[PDB]
Amino acid sequence: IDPKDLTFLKELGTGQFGVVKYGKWRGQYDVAIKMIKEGSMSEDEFIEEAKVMMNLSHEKLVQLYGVCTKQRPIFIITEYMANGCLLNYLREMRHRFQTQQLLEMCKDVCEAMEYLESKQFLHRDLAARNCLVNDQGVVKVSDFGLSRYVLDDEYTSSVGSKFPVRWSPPEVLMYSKFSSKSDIWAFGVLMWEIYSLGKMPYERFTNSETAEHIAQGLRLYRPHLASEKVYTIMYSCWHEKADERPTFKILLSNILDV
Amino acid sequence: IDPKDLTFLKELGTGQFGVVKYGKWRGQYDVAIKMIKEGSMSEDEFIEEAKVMMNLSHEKLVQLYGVCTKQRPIFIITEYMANGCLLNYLREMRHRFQTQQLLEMCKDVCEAMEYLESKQFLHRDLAARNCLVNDQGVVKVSDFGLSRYVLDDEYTSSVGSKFPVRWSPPEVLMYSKFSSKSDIWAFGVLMWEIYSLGKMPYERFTNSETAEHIAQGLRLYRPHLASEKVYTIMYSCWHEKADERPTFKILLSNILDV
Repeated sequence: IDPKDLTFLKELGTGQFGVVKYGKWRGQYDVAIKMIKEGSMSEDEFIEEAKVMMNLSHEKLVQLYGVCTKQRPIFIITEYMANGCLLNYLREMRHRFQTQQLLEMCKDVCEAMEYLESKQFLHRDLAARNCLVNDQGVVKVSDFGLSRYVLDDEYTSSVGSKFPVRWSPPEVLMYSKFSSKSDIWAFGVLMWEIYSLGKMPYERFTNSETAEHIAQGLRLYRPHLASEKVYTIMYSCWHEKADERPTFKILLSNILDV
Repeated sequence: IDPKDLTFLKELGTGQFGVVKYGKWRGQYDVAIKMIKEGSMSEDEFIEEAKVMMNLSHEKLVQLYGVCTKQRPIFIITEYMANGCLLNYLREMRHRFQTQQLLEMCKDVCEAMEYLESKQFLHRDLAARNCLVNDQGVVKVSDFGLSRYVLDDEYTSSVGSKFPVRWSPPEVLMYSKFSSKSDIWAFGVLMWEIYSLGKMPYERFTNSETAEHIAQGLRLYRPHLASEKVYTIMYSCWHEKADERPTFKILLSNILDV
C-alpha cells in the first residue's frame, strides 16, 4: 500500500510491536513509522486488519495513513503526534493544567471511544500510555488494531495472558471477559489517570493484590483535581455489573455539561 | 542505583519492555537506555532481577550497567551495539558474508549460551532478533532481562499474550515447558537464521501450521551455505525428546572442531 520511500529524520521509540521512527509521506504528511521484525509479522497477516483499521476514521483517533504490505519489518505509517504520549504529558514539568483542559482530554478520548463504540470496535488496552498528544494539545487514542471486534456475545482469543490489570474489569482479571463494557471500565481509569496527572492506578499495590482488591470492592479514590461530578462520571465506569455501566455516548453527554 | 549523568542521542535496540536510546555514562561508556515504563512496574520489583542480571557477565552477553528505578519511569542502561540486531545485520549491506563469518557468529552466541547454562539461567526467547552486533562485528546475545534463573531444572511459567512459535520446541508449544533444551532448540533455529542469511523460519506457514509441521517431525531445511557438518549441529537442537538434545558445551565443542 504505502510507497516504501518517503522522508525520514529521527525516531520515536516503541508502542506494542517495535520501533517507531519519524518521516514525511507524500511531501505534506508528517508520519511516525512503526517497525516490526521479518520473523513474525507479515503482509499477509495484517492485510485483513489493515483494511479494517483504515475503516476507522475520526479526528480523535490517530490515523493509519498506510502500511508497507510487503515482507520485512512492516513499515506501518501513522499520524505523527508532536507531544508524544498522554502519560508523559500529564506529568509534564510545568504542570500548567486547569480542570477545563483536563476535561477536554477526557472529551477527546471519549469522542474517539464513542465512535469506536458505535462502529462496534473494542480497543482492548485503553490507558493514557496508549494515547498521544499533538502540537495543539489534542489527545487522540492510538495503539488500536489487534484491538478486537465483537460477534454473537463474546470470544476467547489468546488463552492465558498478562493484562494491564489496573485498567481491567474484574471479569477479565479472572476469566478474561472482554466486552463493549470492558473499554468503559478502562476509560474511567484513564479519566483517573488524567485528573491524577499521570499517577499510576492502584499504586502501593502489586498486580496480584490489585486483582484481589477490585473484586472485593476496591476502587480508585477521587483525584484532588477532580470535582465531585467528575468523580461520579469516572466511577460510573467501574460497576462490576457491566450492564449497569453507561455508554460512551452517555459518558460523552455527561462530560459536556459538568 | 544510577544517577542520571547521561546525555541523549537517538534510536536503538528493542525488547518486550520497549526500545532503548543512546547516551554516555560515567565518562566514556557508550550505553543504550531502555525504559521499563511509568509506574506500571515498581522500583522494588525490578531490584531483585536487576541484581540477578548484573551478576551475569560474559563478553558475548550484552551487559547491564545499572538501573535508574528512581520512582518516576524506571530506566535501564545496557551496552551500546553499533550495528544493531543480528537480524538487521544479516540482511543489510553486510549481506555479503562467507561461511567463516557465519560460523563465527554461531560460536559467539554459543559462548554466551554455554555460560548461561552453567549459571542455570535460561533465555526464554532466543532468536536473531534478540542478538546485537557491535562495531567490531562481535555478536552478543541480549534481551534476557525477564529470563529466569530457575533453581529447579524443570521450569513452569504463567504464559500468554503470544509465542515466538517458530523458535519453540513442541513441549514449549504444548504447555510452556521451558528448560535448557528449549534454548538449545531456539539456538539451533538461530543458526538456521545465520546460515540462510537472515530469513524467517517457516515464512509460508502460520504459527499453527508450524506447530503441526513440527508435530510431524519436520524441521527447517538445510540452507545452501551450510555444510552437511554445520547442518548436523543445528539439526541436533531440534530433537523433540528434550534429553536427546545436546548441551551448549557440546554444541560449542562441535562448532570449534573444524
